[PDB]
Amino acid sequence: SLSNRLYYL
Amino acid sequence: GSHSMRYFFTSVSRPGRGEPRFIAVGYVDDTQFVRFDSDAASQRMEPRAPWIEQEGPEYWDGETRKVKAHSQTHRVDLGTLRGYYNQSEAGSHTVQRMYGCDVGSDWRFLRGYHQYAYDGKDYIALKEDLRSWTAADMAAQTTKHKWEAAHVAEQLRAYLEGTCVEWLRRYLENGKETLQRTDAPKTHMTHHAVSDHEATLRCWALSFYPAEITLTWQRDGEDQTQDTELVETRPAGDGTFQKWAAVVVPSGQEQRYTCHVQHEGLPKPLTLRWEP
Amino acid sequence: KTTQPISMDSYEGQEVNITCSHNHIAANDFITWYQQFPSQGPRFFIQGYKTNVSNEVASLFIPADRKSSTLSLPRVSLSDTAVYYCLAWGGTDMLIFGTGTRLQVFPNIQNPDPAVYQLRDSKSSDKSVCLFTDFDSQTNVSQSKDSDVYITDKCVLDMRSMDFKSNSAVAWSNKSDFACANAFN
Amino acid sequence: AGVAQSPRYKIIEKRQSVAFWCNPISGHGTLYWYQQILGQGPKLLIQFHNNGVVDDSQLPKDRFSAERLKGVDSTLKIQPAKLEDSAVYLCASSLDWVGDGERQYFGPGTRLLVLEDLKNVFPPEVAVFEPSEAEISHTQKATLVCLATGFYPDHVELSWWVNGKEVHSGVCTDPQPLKEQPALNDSRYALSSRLRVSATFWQDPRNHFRCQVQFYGLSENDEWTQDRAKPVTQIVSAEAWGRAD
Amino acid sequence: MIQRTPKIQVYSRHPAENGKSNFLNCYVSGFHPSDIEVDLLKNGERIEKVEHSDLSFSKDWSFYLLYYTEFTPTEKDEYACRVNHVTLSQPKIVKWDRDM
Repeated sequence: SLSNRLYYL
Repeated sequence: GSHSMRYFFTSVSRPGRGEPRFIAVGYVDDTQFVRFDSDAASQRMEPRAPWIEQEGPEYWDGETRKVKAHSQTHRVDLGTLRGYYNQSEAGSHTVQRMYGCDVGSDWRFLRGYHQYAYDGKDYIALKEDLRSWTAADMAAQTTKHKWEAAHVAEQLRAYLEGTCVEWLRRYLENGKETLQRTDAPKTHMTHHAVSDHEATLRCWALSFYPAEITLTWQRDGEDQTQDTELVETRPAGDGTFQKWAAVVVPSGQEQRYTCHVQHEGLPKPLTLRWEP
Repeated sequence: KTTQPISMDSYEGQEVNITCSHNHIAANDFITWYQQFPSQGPRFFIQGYKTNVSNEVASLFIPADRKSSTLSLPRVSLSDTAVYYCLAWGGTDMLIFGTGTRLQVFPNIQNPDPAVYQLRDSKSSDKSVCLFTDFDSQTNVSQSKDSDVYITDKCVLDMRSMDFKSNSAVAWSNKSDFACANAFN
Repeated sequence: AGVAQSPRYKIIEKRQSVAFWCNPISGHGTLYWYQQILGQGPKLLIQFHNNGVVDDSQLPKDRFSAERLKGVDSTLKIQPAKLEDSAVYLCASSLDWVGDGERQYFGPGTRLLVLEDLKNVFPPEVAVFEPSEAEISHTQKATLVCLATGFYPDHVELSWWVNGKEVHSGVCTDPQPLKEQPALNDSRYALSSRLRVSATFWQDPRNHFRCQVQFYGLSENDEWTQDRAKPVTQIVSAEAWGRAD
Repeated sequence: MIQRTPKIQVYSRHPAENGKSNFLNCYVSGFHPSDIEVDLLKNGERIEKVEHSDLSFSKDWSFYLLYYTEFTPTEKDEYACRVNHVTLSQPKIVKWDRDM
């Protein structure tokens, strides 16, 4: 499964 | 023995066509199982392997949700970097993300990965201990300072050591009759004479999975490295792989060379020698 | 999945402890509690990670293995009566609210003066109502789905001005044989 | 700052259209529509970021649909509605839907009741009962009582008014209504309330007490074939004046 | 901004036998950026029915793609693979050689 955490650079 | 799961994200700006192209794929070991393509009709995560199809619709929903979030974070990222590298909005740029995890035969955590690239160079990546970041340049120093304050390392870590691993184990069991198979290479050697002088011996390995193999030539049982050609391991189309190794040889000295083949499906390694 | 009691009762002034059960919590998931009052939307109440947390409204006790969690209202008001949802999620994940735990905070009657009174319609004297009021919180008011006897459940009124609270139930019937001084029996 | 929604209550006949509205917190770029069936918690219907649908996997596309074409106000819409769509429709906004985990800000809901037929809709009947001299001498307090009756549905809001101003101190309305006929299935309801004031205050003949019940009912484009009065939205009150003795 | 040039292999999935159905492959690899034109040829003419894998990449960030079609090899038909890219000033054609 993909991760649930996504952060912009 | 060893196993991995890896997701790979590519997003490329199409200035003028606006909406950037975004493609995500997911692998277990060397077998692809999911994909998402911003240009496709479905606008959902699609299956690319029989075993993952058995997963219920809560799954597909949840992955489609997550991947859209990925697509979004990247569309933004594209612009952010454009400004960080003080570049203009007329060029097409590329952002790439990769993450995943690895386990031993025990199926326990070995290593994890999270890494970014912009236009074919490193940007930022998480060190092996998953506690700190490597900033490739000055620009990505800015992303580092941010993700430090925002305790990103701690969280991504927990995913990679924890979640990531469990899903692999599951995928492995569910796809046991494919992912956990060891397809030993079918091996032959060929002889083609370039002149009355030299001749080429070509050592073949076909229909093998996984793709990790080694082919080496040994002259009189000593590693012969020199008059040698070795093609990149290549996919066969049906989920197996292909490789070959070559040596050009003084004619009459053909039986002085032996091809050595190491692959996980073979009990013992193989030794092959030209038979006329 | 979180799992939590459907309902919980309590008296004002006590400490209240609701238990959330989240054994299959993901390793990056946070524990988060919304509070919903009647006819309002849910509002964010308290959030915790892996270490115990307390704001100015509650306390979240989070064990090390995070298989369960415990919300701790320190000293409840009647105003804290509401549904308490417990979520274990993170980042891009949907909220999955579930059933919640309906907390009920009963009052603590300091000077009970239980009595029944009769009130007359401000129009047709014929119509009249019975008011059982000033009773303690241990006094429980039975319903009545038998004939045209209608009895409301207790409802607390606060005259903050004079720091006085009062439990009260109302009964009424159109029958002529309707009596006042018994009707809550 | 709160999320806003319109309307608060809506009564609709089976197979008809209805539409809820929401205005998110200014700037919050992700908006949500949830459905709260009575006695459950909210479940997500659809999720927007700016003007685009991030999640709609669980939305019943046969009848539900939504819009956020300028990325700010949104409009959820059922058509044609079914009985089971009777729920509170909640709306929420977030700054973004990515990161550690974003706190959601909710609006106060739209209560939707879908009926088989609109013939069972009835406005409230309101009486106010005056204090008992028994209470007055025993306590030097004075408790008015208000009763709403024969109202269907519970789309109603009862307020107390002393001398033109609404009051909340000394008031307590039943948290629930009472089925006038618990047996029956589409029974009309009743509801009580109490306003308690000092004796000296209730003894002033200058003081006006009013109990006010607003009922959300039918409108223009609903049909009324019944010979009874069309049960339209209306405010129905009852009053009582202070009495020296 | 780093460009890399496609590496091109052109081969069959199964040992080639004349008059027997097989798959002609063309694996392009190690390229950057992703924009690539690929066309399998039969006697110097585009083959229509050509599918291709999903864009992935390697540890160095370079892209790899497999293009494949169904075909029946003969003893007179020549297949090739024509790929274009920004790093190539002209299309690079690579004949299919069944011993390779």
